[PDB]
Amino acid sequence: QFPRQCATVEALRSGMCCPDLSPVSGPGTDRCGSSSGRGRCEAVTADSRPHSPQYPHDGRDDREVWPLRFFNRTCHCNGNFSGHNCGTCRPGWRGAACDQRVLIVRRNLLDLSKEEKNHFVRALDMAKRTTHPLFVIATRRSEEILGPDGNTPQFENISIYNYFVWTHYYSVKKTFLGVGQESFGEVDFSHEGPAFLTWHRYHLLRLEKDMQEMLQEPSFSLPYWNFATGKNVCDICTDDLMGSRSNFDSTLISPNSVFSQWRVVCDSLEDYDTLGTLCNSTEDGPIRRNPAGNVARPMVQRLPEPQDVAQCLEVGLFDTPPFYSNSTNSFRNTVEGYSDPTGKYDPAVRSLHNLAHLFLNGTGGQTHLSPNDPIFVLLHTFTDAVFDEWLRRYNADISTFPLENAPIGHNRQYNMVPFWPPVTNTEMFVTAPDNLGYTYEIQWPS
Ligand SMILES: N[C@@H](Cc1ccc(O)cc1)C(=O)O
Ligand SMILES: [Zn+2]
Ligand SMILES: [Zn+2]
Ligand SMILES: [Zn+2]
Repeated sequence: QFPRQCATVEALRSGMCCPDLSPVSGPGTDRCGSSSGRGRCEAVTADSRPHSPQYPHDGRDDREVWPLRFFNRTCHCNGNFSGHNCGTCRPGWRGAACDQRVLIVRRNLLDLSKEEKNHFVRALDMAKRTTHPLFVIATRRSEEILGPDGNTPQFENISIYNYFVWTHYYSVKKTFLGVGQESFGEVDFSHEGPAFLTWHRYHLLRLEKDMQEMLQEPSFSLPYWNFATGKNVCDICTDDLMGSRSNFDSTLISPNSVFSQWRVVCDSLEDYDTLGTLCNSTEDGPIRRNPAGNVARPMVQRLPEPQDVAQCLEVGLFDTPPFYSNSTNSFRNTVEGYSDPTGKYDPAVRSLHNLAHLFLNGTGGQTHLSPNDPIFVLLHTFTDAVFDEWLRRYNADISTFPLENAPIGHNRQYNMVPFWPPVTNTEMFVTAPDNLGYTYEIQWPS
């Protein structure tokens, strides 16, 4: 979503989100940091190629051809500068001139020290409470974007972690057709499609950078959760980590974990699809979690098994047609978890990433809401680690990633929704240690 600078009336009608960085001579003088060498305001590149027929309603949704329904001018930064301003560096780079290489290691959460574990938890909690310095979030769609009196832009501040929750939600939201109409649900800009891995890759990358600056610890790194242990229990659901089960309510978090204080955003789906609003920054109920607790669906009461991971890393093609949740022999669908680990589709199966989510039987198992459970972060860094080792192993072969006729949002050169500045699936489809400034301290079953 957009920087405060662009959540204006002036920017929203220029269609230009190109804020100043060091406005030496006054407003408009140093857009994208062109006083220094750092970048320029420029036309926006966005994918025009067609998408799967599954989504009929082109013309209705503001996530189509993202981000062109809100802005047609963006900053493009030079070299290894990056950021809405070109005010910072590309991932893996720091310094005033973005020429000092940095490499951070995402470790297994259970291998961290007592003080590392505790630093992580309170960082999360701090990110849940601290206002995001950059981004605000839209409470209404583009029609009512400038509010009732056409001169009050409908954006709210929001905490760092809730932004993480909100962007995921905005990408899964249903298409509003009109009051009295039934909203459209066969659309997911981040799941059931080849953008699933790269969307969630950047998602994590933006939370990590935000926490790096909130803590001002450039080396801060997001640990991972090896959820592929075949276990009957959540081995990170302890009070020093992500919170044990409440003894007063089997679906709540132990009051001795700070996460029992957290209150969720984006739970009022009935309001969003009825009135046409969007998730705002007003928190509601608490997190709901009950590992293994879904007695109604026994498939989901046990986590994936270590081989499940070893089998999916042998699926050689990244994705296969129709590039959807029912593709066979697609690595992206296998580790997403709509096929079994060998690649074989079945509408009943749930493996790997999906089954980790379902196992929680709670807030973490509902797509519009699962980031509210901070196990999400650990759940997707591990999903990303598997992605990263597939990229190492098959030499980042993006040939199977379709350029056309993926479900809308999942074409290879689609700008991933709603990240800003616009960033494509291709930009994330690279091995992370050499290109994105991070690596995984991890070993793989064989
Ligand atoms: N909804 C998925 C699982 C899932 C849940 C929440 C998510 O955020 C993502 C995936 C399923 O049908 O198995
Ligand atoms: Zn350019
Ligand atoms: Zn997701
Ligand atoms: Zn997920």
